[PDB]
Amino acid sequence: FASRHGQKGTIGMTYRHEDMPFSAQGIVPDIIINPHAIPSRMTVAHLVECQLSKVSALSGFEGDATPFTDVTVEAVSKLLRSHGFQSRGFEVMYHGH
Amino acid sequence: NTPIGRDGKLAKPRQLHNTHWGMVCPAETPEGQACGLVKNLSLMSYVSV
Amino acid sequence: MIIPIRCFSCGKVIGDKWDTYLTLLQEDNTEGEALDKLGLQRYCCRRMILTHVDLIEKLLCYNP
Amino acid sequence: IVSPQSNKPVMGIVQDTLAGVRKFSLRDNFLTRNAVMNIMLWVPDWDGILPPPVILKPKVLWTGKQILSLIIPKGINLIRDDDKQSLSNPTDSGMLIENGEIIYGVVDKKTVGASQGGLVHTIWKEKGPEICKGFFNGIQRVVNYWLLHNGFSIGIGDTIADADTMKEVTRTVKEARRQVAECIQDAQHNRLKPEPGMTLRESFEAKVSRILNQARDNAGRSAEHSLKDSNNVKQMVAAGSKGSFINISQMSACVGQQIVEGKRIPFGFKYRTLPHFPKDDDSPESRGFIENSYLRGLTPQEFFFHAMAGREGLIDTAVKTAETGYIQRRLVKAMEDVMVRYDGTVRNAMGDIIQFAYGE
Amino acid sequence: ETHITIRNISKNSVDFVLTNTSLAVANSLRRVVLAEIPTVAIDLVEINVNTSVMPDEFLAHRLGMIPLDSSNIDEPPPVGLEYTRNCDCDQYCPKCSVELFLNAKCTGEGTMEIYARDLVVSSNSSLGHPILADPKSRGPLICKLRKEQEISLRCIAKKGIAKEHAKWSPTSAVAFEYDPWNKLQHTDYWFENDADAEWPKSKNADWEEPPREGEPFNFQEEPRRFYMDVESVGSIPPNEIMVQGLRILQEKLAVLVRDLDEE
Amino acid sequence: SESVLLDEIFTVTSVDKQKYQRVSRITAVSGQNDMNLTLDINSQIYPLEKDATFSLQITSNLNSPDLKEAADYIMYGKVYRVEEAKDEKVSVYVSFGGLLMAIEGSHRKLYRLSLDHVYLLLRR
Amino acid sequence: GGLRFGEMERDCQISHGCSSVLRERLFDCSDAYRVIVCDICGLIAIAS
Amino acid sequence: SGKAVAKEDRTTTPYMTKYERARILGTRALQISMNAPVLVDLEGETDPLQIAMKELAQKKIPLLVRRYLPDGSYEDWSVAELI
Amino acid sequence: AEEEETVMIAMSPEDLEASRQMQAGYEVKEELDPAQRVKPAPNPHVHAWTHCEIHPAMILGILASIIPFPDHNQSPRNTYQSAMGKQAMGVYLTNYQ
Repeated sequence: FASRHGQKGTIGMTYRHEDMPFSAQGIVPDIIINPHAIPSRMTVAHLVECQLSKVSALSGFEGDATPFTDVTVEAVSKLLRSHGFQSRGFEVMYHGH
Repeated sequence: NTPIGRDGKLAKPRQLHNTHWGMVCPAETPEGQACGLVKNLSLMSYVSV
Repeated sequence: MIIPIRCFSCGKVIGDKWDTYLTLLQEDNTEGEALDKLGLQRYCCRRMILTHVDLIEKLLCYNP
Repeated sequence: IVSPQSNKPVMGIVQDTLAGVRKFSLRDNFLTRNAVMNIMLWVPDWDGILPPPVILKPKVLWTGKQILSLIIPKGINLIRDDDKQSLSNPTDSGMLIENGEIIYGVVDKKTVGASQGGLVHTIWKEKGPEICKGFFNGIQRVVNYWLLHNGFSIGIGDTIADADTMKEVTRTVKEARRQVAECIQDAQHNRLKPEPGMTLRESFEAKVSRILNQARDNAGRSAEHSLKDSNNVKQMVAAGSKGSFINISQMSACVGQQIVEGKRIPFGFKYRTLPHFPKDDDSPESRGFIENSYLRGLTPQEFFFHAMAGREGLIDTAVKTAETGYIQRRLVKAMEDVMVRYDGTVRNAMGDIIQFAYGE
Repeated sequence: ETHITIRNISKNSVDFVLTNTSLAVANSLRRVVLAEIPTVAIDLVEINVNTSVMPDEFLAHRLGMIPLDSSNIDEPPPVGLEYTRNCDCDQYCPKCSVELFLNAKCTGEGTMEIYARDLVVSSNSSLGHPILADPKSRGPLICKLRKEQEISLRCIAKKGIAKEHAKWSPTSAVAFEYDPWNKLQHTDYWFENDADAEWPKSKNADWEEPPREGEPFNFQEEPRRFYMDVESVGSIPPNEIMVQGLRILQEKLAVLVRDLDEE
Repeated sequence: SESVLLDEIFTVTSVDKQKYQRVSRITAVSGQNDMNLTLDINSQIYPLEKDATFSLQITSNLNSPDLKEAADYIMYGKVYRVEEAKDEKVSVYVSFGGLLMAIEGSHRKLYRLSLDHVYLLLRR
Repeated sequence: GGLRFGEMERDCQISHGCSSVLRERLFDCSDAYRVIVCDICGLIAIAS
Repeated sequence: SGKAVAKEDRTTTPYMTKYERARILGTRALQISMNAPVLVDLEGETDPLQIAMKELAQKKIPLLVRRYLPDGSYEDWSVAELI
Repeated sequence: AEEEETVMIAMSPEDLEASRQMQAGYEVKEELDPAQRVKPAPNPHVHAWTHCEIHPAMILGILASIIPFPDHNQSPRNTYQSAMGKQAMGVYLTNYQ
């Protein structure tokens, strides 16, 4: 599997629902990639997309991702706590074990 | 394509030329071998009948 | 093809919650926000009815 | 685990188990008596004896170094002595182990990666593979287990430099425009000058790619020097696990200027970089050179410049994929011949001797 | 003493609060409820004719997840069937597996829309009957048809736990949050410019302290008070799940004792 | 075998508290200006402020009861490295797996040197 | 089958020094073939 | 054109080589695997090689090594001799 | 392609408006903009333009125009996804059946 940013990935394991970090809302990740596939492959778009996808949370406003627009990180962030979450994507997480 | 081909095969044309901007052809070629030998028509590209 | 039924992350049934969904975003002048009126507090699965493609009306018309 | 190519190790702790070591070899990380226990079930060859606690005060606590130094053999010494280091600590700086127990500084790539006098190197080589072979099993098992319940990750926030301290970034960038202004126009009055290596047009190109390159470092160096030490991606780097100073500066500060065959974005067509520019626009505001990072981030008139610089190391990676192989076979096909004869000498197929030692 | 302090309830979820208990037990209850809680679900279809658009393979997987009534379950013989694996009968028998039917045809020319309603159990008031999450509807959607596209399916349900396939757990998710401020600092919040300023207080945050001081922070303190919130699918009433949670969690501790005091 | 090795009062003049959550290195200075001491110590459980006063002890045992009860902070770590500079005098650097020690005073005290770990004891 | 044992590949046994692995993965695990040679003019015989 | 060398005036290294160990253990393996006279109290093994290794440790294994020199001469070494 | 040489295109209308205001001296207002694509301001000489580009986002592959936030990656990553995208999976034609 790979996203739309050239994060060629392969499945390594299949954890059942309990094991996975059920947190805290509390949902469970459908898949989870590793943080070392970021800084070196500089692919800050993968990030942005995820902060924005989220924001089609309590909105459903299909969030446009148009190549060159005024839309900024600092912009979407404000739109975040706007729904009660962290203006930066993050969240606290509870271990499955 | 880009016949050719059998006349290198080091750089030229492969490399991206300023000229491409527009009918770009952005960055969407095969991984290695035939890099930048294949290209795709932009969204606005119009070819001369 | 047709709603997934049962969201991908939780279990929250979504087979029931579409014949009724579509009858708001195009039939009640309420927002994408209107689904909130269907018990969709989590992300989560609620991106299920939302990110969905009705691929059967446009497939069903091939009659043998 | 140690090729003679370099008489240095070729495998070492890397990726998550490595990022983990740092974030756990810190003397900020204590272990609750609650486990400890749990994590003691990897070693995998356990004394059976539970390590004597380092803290007997109100709660009983174990330092992260303690239980780590457990999975290192008994009786290997190291005096790493990094840069600045004093009779003091002074601040977890350096590294030093004794009877198979650390006591000093912090574990990172510096020591559990294929380093020269590397810890991996040092038990190999005393006392041969295994418990040597177990070393990778212990740390790569203990730590993974620690990390499982320590959690670690990165989001955008880890990429967005301080708002105040970002004003000062954009200041030292636009403050290097003036340093080109005093070059684009001052070398139209023949007051360069040039030399050596030539030429005059080139020794101009030089005094710019120099200012643009150095001017960037300042923006990036400040962007990092203003990021909490505990900022994901910055710690992922300190560890060594993945990525580097130039990865952070490009993500949160600027990016350009990008190159190509040893010369900033080339002209052609005509006397101009592109059709959104005058002519003779020997300025960065056009010729390959971005001011923003993958956050704002890139501007059209820029986006392309970047993609076409990208497609160079994108074919230069298409070569090393084949050529590198061609040159390999050359050597082999002329050295298969040689080998060390039981006499203590290396000789040809035909017996024609090429060395009188085993390698001098 | 107490142990639980419920707030709101509904028909699909049960918000409440644990009191005098430990972290372990909390989680170990979260888990229990999400996995090993016997339920009915369909786990075998035989197709006769199907000229619809959903393939047979695609129906099985879909007809599966559709919830069914379970209620009591762990109370044989009737009003509850024991796993079809360890049954006193052979192969498959109604004494340990409930039969379901689906004979959908077409009498129209416009378009058909077959829901969970059209199925047919047997009349053994098990149950049994699926569910109708929808408000005065007919149940979760199954498949669409045009002209003559009748399908004929034989479905029989067995007994199973999430572990065996996510199909069974009658439980959506769970929403716990022990220590909502940051007493025990079981977490290092990422700043980015000012700590207690970026992270949102939680609705469940208004039930505690310890702001002010600088005590300094305690440590003899263990995590107690857990704000859970169980939500069911609609397969079996909203706990139910919880109630039946410990019943097969105590009995999981027992297994142990008995395998150590007998010998 | 009562082998006490420290019975002197110290005081705090500086505390960091340098981008570490827990742990904090403190400074002593007592007696005739020529004492000074410095160590890392969990600032989560047992914080210390200026003019903290109150002595400390070390030893290596073990059996006593009062000493065990007294104080509200106890540690345990080898010494490894005890050199001498600037008018004889001894300086000892003991490590408690990460958390580090430093003292500057001549023979008496000296019953130390021995590296056989230490057990540090703090009473307020 | 089968797989493929490149020139590249073989040059690596030689580095380690495995006469026997090498011989095994080229003259046994692929073409195990035996023939009978005349001692004067080394050629295929009328063997049975 | 061989020449043979004096079991009394041996030149080469008294120690057993990285490669030899590998060849000997390889050789006895096949031998024992071929039902052969095992020369040390059978510890209770199964693996025709893991057994040969039991032998090597006790230097109670037959086989000798002829080390051809460039000259064309050779030397014979006994497993019990080697190191 | 050969007609470009003799032409002078603009990037965004905003740039054209700024140039028109300068032709008579008009404030720039650079102390009001927030996190965004820092353009090259103001405008080097160039008294009047000739054409202006429709939108810089039509300068894209057919398969690369599907990638969130294209202008934001490291470039090399951009080249990917497109070539791999073709290897994606999904419905290719309403009438595959």
